[PDB]
Amino acid sequence: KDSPIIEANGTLDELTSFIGEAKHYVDEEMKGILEEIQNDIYKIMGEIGSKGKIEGISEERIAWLLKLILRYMEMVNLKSFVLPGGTLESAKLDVCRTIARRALRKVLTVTREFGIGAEAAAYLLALSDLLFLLARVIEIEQG
Amino acid sequence: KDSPIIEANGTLDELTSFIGEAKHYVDEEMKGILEEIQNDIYKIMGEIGSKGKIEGISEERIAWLLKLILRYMEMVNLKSFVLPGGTLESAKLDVCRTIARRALRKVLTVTREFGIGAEAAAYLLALSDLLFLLARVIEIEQG
Amino acid sequence: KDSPIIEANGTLDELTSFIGEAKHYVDEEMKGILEEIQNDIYKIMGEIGSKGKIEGISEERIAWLLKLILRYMEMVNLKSFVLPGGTLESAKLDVCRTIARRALRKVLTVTREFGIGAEAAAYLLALSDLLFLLARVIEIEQGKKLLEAARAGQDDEVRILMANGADVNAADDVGVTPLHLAAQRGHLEIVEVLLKCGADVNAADLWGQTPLHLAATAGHLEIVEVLLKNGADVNARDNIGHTPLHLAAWAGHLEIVEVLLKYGADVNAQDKFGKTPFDLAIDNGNEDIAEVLQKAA
Amino acid sequence: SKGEELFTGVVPILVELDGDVNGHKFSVRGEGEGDATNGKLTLKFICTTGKLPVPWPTLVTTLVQCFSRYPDHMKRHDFFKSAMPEGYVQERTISFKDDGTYKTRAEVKFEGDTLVNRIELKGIDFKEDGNILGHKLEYNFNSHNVYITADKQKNGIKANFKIRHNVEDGSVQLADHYQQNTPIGDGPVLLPDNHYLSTQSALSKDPNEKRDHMVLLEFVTAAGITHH
Amino acid sequence: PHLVIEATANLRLETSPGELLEQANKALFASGQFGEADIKSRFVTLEAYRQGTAAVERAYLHACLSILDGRDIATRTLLGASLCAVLAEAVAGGGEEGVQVSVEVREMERLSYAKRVV
Amino acid sequence: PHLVIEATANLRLETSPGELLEQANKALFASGQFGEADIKSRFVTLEAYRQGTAAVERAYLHACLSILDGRDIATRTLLGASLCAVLAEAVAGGGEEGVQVSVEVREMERLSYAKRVV
Amino acid sequence: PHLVIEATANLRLETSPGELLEQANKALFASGQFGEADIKSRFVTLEAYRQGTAAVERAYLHACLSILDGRDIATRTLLGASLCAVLAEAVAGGGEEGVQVSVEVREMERLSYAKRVV
Repeated sequence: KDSPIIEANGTLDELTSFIGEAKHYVDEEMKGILEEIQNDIYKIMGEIGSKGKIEGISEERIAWLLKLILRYMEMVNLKSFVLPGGTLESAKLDVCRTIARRALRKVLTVTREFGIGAEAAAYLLALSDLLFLLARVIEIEQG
Repeated sequence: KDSPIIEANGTLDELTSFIGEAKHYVDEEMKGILEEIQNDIYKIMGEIGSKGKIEGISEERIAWLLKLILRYMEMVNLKSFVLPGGTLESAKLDVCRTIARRALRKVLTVTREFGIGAEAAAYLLALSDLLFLLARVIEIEQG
Repeated sequence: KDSPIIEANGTLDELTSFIGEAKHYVDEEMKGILEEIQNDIYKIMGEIGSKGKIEGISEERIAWLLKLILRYMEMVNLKSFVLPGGTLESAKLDVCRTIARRALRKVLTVTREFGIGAEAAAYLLALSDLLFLLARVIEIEQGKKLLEAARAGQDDEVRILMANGADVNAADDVGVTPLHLAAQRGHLEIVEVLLKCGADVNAADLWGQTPLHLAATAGHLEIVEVLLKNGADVNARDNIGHTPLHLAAWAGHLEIVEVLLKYGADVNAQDKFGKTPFDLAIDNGNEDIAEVLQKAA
Repeated sequence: SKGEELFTGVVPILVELDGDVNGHKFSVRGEGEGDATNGKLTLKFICTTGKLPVPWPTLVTTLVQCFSRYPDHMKRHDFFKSAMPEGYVQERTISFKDDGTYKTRAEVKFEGDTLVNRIELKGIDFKEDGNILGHKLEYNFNSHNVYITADKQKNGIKANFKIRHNVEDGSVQLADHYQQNTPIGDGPVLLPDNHYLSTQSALSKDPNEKRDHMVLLEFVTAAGITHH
Repeated sequence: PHLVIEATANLRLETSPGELLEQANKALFASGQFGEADIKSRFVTLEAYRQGTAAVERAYLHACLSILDGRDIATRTLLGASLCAVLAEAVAGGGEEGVQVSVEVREMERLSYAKRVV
Repeated sequence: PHLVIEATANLRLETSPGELLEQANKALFASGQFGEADIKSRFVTLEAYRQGTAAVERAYLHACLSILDGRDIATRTLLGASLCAVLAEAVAGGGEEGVQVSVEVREMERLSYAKRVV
Repeated sequence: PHLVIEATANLRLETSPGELLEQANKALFASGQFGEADIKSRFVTLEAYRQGTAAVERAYLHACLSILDGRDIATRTLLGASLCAVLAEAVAGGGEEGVQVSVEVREMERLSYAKRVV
């Protein structure tokens, strides 16, 4: 009921909506990844909505993102600053990334007030680093 | 000119933009509904921009949404948590819904400061319950 | 590291993402404009991220936007409040505009705290006035194609353009509606499908004419019957004062005079010259149209 | 035959005038379209050099008689269309009563799909505070008859008529017109029996136009030949 | 909105002094802040002037825009950058070296400002 | 108190430019705020001017009163409303439509203001 | 730094109007605040003017120094006292009694001030 708890749920509900808008433009493999990221954002909304009285995500899940980041970070050959939206499909995943950075700043205020959702904010920080790699893999698969 | 009045108009102008982006993916019947919702959001922006010196929406309009919610709430058979964005069209209306909850939280700060726009914030609360039903009717019409 | 600096970079990074989503729906010209606006938002993020220790944009850039705003502001003829998202393409640029107003309010807090990024916030204020003009130019470009398709007489291409949200009441410089050109050229199904969407039946051009006027003087009976079934003024007057009955008696088509007469045509009327339609029928010497018009009077 | 067929639909029109009256030079450009079958036309003219030194109504007759409605029984008398697309030269002497005179020379011809009227006008001996240079003419126009006769020796035609311009104080300014038309091309043209054109003009303004301008609607019908 | 444009005497303009004011009023009205009839501008040509202590001959141009207060710093900064680009393009040159153009934007007070239409 | 009155060139006044200044100094001294000899006023006639973007011919009058600060908003508002009624009654007319009169009241800063009597 | 010097028509100066400006620019540049080439000054001679309500004939001199803000009150007070001593020594006399010299120092705003060099 506090102001920081209601803003934090409002943005995590706005994040999981763009991911549902953006998973219809990707292929079949990344669509299985983006469906398992929406389930995890629905768990985080319970941990934060109840002020911790419900279990949030386990640490087995933050170890699941880091398996993926190390798998795509090899495919992506890093380069200089490249403007977002190379293709239409990779432009949808660059909108989802910048929402996950705004959700990270809201969940990170709940942590510095109520001491809860520290392992949730570590999930949104690894998430927004994954959505940056999924956006640059699509551009290369088109190249 | 105050900080709460300018934020409240900034989000209601951002809400009525997504509804214009999302009314090209729906059919002809719901398009007549979504065009009459944009006219009503343009009235609310005058009530809040002038700090009440202009008439906002009447109560005849909040009685118009509630006719619709009771009409669709019969078509939609409620179920367990279903992830947003079943189809592409119903994914556009789930982005518009989560903007209307963010506009509700801004208009509701104007109310708890300047005592204005109480019957406006009651329009954005009924609106975001309608956009949730319009999103679940489209999925069923596809099913 | 301060709270106002991190929020300001978070929104400028969210702004330059929507512009990348919205530059795939525009044409090749505006795509060259929207690519040079993304480079400039990437400069502003360096000025604000480093708290000024890096050079931001020059003033040569705020003078570049203002060249564009003065070029499109002539093409766009301003009108009353029109709802965002006329077409699908112009709906994408109205989402980008409302993000640029939210970025302006964040950059403008950094200015009122740290005294930096004053010429950046003047770039985002000129930007959001440019994205409003680029959004209203696209609808117009869509609306001129409806006039061209109405003059071409295309059955399916008019419905294709109408299903994408082009305006039914888009006017030219001479003030003509697509209903005017459709009734003039003689394509009945185009008048039907334009009236089904809600085109204004009694629009006036710069000469004061009406779709019933051109439909009467063009000799197409079906468009007269359809327009009179849908609520056209039977006694509309042009700049001189000719009724549909006046031009109908002038052109020598008897059956359209019968069709005008069935729905209540004024025979007792006059023009600015002073002539009744019976007088213009007598002046030409057609005996039959002088006999039918006088007997019903 | 090949001439009249160019006018069976709606035809785009361009008008261009270069003028000099009492040493005051000006230019007018006009654009619109014509429906010769019905003899109805619409044009909008703009003064491209600022404010006109003469009243718009004095230029109406100078600023395309090929758009006249010639009814079927008079088709053999339509000189104007028969000269197309090569066109004709139209020369006029316009004498304003108790005032100056206009001399005009125009070429009326197709340039591509567009009917073009390109005019040179010279005015002399006008009075400084007369009805013309003093801008005392009402912004309206009366109906007139244009009397045409064949000029066989010149394989062309002549016309005479008198224009009546309403003056703001209720008086009438007469403008006597003499006209001659000769084909531009070397091909044969129709040379008509005596007849006349009945003309009506409606002048208006464009509410969105900031430049000095004239909006014009005109209907033209040929008569003066008994029907059978 | 009052616009006072002060140019030295040796400054050569691309255009006439009267045409410089029409271009400067269209650049202020194109910002959407001001009414159409409320934009009032005036041009003044200096006679006795000095710039700096050096013996170099110089020329300069200056414009002071006075607008009623109640506007944020983003609007005022865009009015200075919009006019400075209109003035700098009307300057052909003058003196022995570069011309300096500058535009100030100051706020009148809204409460004590009286206005009437005769 | 400095009073700068700027009128366009086509503006016709009921009186001469010098008599307009005597009436405007009696209206400032009648407010009891200012000394008698400290009221200094000057009249300037503009040559190159433009109002609005329309081709309509117009005229305007403007006065800027500069007073040392330290006075409340009730005194400053009464000085603008006292002069605007003096100027508006001296304007006969000009241009093709109504004349606009306006009076600004601005505060000089009292600490940094230096004054001497030779 | 803009320096606007406004003298009445009957005021007699020790020097020419052009030499008064060279002395006033050396007194501003000697304060070490301003660049050498950024000191711009102009001299204006009034025609219609009135001081006070009395019939006594008077003359006055006034200078308004506009400097960008961000300077403390000790620097602004020293710029008013440095110029007022330059102007008061150039006044020979005028009118029927003492000449009044005054110098205002006002701050332009630094963010909205645009400057370019053609």
